[PDB]
Amino acid sequence: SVSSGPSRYVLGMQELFTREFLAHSAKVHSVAWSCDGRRLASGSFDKTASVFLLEKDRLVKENNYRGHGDSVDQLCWHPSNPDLFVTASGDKTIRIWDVRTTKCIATVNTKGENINICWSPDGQTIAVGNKDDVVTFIDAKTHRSKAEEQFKFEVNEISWNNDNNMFFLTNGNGCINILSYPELKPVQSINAHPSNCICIKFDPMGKYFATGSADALVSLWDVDELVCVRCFSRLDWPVRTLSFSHDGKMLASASEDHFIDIAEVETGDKLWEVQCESPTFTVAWHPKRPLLAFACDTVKLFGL
Amino acid sequence: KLTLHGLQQYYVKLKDNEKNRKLFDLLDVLEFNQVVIFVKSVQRCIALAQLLVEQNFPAIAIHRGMPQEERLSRYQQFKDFQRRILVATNLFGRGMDIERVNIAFNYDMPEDSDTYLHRVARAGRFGTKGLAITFVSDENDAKILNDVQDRFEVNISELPDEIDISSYIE
Amino acid sequence: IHITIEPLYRRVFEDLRRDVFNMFCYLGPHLSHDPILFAKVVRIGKSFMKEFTEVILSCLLSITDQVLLPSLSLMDCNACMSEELWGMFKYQHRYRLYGQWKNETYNSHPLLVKVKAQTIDRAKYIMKRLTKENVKPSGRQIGKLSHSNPTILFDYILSQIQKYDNLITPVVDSLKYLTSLNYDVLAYCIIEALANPSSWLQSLASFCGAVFRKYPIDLAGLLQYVANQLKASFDLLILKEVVQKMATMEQLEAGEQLKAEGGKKSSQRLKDALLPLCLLMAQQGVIFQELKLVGKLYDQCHDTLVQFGGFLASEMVMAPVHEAVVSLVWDDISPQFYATFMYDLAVHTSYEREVNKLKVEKERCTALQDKLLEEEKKQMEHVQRVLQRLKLENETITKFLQLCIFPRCIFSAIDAVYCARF
Repeated sequence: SVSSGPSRYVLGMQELFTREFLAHSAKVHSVAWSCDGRRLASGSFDKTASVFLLEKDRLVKENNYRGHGDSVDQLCWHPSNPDLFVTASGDKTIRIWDVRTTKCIATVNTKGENINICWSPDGQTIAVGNKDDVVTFIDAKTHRSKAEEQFKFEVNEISWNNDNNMFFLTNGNGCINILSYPELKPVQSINAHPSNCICIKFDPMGKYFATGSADALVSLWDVDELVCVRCFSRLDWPVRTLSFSHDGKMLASASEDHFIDIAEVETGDKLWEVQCESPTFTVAWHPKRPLLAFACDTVKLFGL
Repeated sequence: KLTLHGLQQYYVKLKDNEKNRKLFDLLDVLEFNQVVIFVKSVQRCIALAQLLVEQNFPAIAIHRGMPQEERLSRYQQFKDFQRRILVATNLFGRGMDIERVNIAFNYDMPEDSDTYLHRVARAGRFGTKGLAITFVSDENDAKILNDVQDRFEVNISELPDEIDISSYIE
Repeated sequence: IHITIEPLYRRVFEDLRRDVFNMFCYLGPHLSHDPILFAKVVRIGKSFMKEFTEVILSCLLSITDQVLLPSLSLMDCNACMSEELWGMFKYQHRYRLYGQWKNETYNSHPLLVKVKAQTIDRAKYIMKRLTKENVKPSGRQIGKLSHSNPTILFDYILSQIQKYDNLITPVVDSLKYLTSLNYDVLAYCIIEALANPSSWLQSLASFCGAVFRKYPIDLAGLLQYVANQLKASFDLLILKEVVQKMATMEQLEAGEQLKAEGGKKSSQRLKDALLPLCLLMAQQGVIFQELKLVGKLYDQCHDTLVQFGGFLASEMVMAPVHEAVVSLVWDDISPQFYATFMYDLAVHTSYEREVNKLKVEKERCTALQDKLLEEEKKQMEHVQRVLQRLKLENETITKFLQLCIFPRCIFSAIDAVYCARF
């Protein structure tokens, strides 16, 4: 049912289908895409940030921000507030930026531990993880550090449940840890994968939640019951990125084998596969959803 | 002197270009550890190595247009179980002193009974059983096959569709 | 079933339990569409066993017999749900549930035979791909096959190891990514492969030694198996290889029984008169009832293997060594010893040679000096004890001395030589 219509829309949008080849001078680390219309931004190794607008489907350039001292490690658009973003870099500082006035709102010296950054879904606080297990909670409006936690084993990716009550993280044993955010206490730990989990991501629907391990298995779980619904045995290498469609029905995963796989949530089968020259490292969607942005080992749009 | 005692030898009469699909059908049925496949030239060797690697078979090619130290280095890597399949035009004699090789395909016809003896007969220490299959394409392959049957006094019949596992595997 | 078992899952009933057991008996293996109630049955069983009535447990064995088959049918999402099955399982009844996978869980459904044929096909495919260059992309593939169908794949790879001559190290590098619950399945498949009625057995024993020294499998079932075959040969050699896996001047760098016999009814008199000398005299049935344990078992295993080799070259010693297995929570001590784990550690001209070799780093030299000083003090104490024993103390006596000396010589290591000299 949804598979045939998805394949038809895939063929139609692929016939409608850009490629910003080497927009930055160096290795692009991440891309993020929010702001329910079309506003993109990307960060790279060459301490640059780039902000794009998407009109009628050819990419144009809005902004190119400097001021960093090291490579951009993680980029993320704000979900709830009007259009703002926060950049993470290895120059011991985090930078909250303004889109409208094209300036840095706050350059906060945290530590050189700045690796991966995210928001609680209220948009009030920013969580930042590291290599040394110290996760720092900094208020986005107060611009002041609020909390410092330590998992003491391993951390790769942290995330926030949609109720702004549960806080999820991973480790090197394939476990997932679940904490209560107003309690700041470790609530539950699930020993699930044998190898470590790299990337996790929620859905806009709040129904499911996928964890991608290094055993080439994307395990899709339920949010409320916290039970393991299904998995996706389509890849042959550890999964680099995970991303969800805004209808909650499809998902995209990429790994070392150059194969961007778009599978269905409700069915559990692959709907589309596309390949390119280099391993795709990040995949992003947008709420209107005919399109798929992705950046690889260069920002490319794909009509799906 | 090399002997053929304890070996099973068979032949298949088929076309030349259909030997790849038939060989793949044999690779889908016959359980093997390491397989040496004998070809006649360099370009056929490189093309067969390309066909095996692109079909995800781990194979290494040694042809006669190579330096001696590179042949010895690839033979030493083949000793250490780095790739299963060896596409070899020729060897340095001494039988087959690696016990891991069990099934040997003559994709192309050898020169005489002596080259067939150097391709098929083994000089191992503990592994004395093995399987050898020679591809027959024309009448000349059958003539050299009957020549080998006259020289070495062995029975070489048609390759069946069911092969016992304990007859040639120790 | 979701409606009926709301409050028990909201916590984490014998008529209710029997009705739910009848519903799962009438369902069968078709829980492939619903992992949620599968996880709920797992959590209910885990809470019941944490609170832990043999009838409820036998019906739980029956529902595990009925619920392993959905995990067999799921060719997706078994890397994680096997850990819920292990949380259920955390003894010999687990091995009986694994023995249900022989012919009972199979050949009763067409789809399971289809899954069996597909996993034999993919197993043969990936066994035709394993090299030593295949440094774990293939471990991912064999793990993906082993999450869903562990028993068929383990039987197939053990047939490959038995028939194809030491393919062992790519197999263990592939099984690096194997789950927690599949380890006991692999152990039971080892036990079932040992039931086959000699180089293949040596290769299988070396494979068992490598896998057991690599992983926490808690191999008490192998200990029960080797004890049962001692009560009924080469299994003793396999157990000696497993114990070596888990843990002339060089031999001379490393007795009390003869001195006690110098100072039957004489055994009772020595028991009335008077540490490791008890096991040393035990090396010499019910009449005999009147980390050195690993070495004590290893010496008896070496004597039994020497007797087996002398028998094979051309059975009284098998009765004593089984008693050494009978005198042996030993599996919990063996796993702690494997988790904890050379010639200089044992340790006098040999002590001076060891200190000179450690001299030609200061912490090890100080430790060796402390060990040598303690050895000199204990040697002075043993010389004082020997002087006290000397202060304490025809042809038939010489014949009795020869009979006591010959049995200690042929029944032990070269340490009988030093005792004979003394």
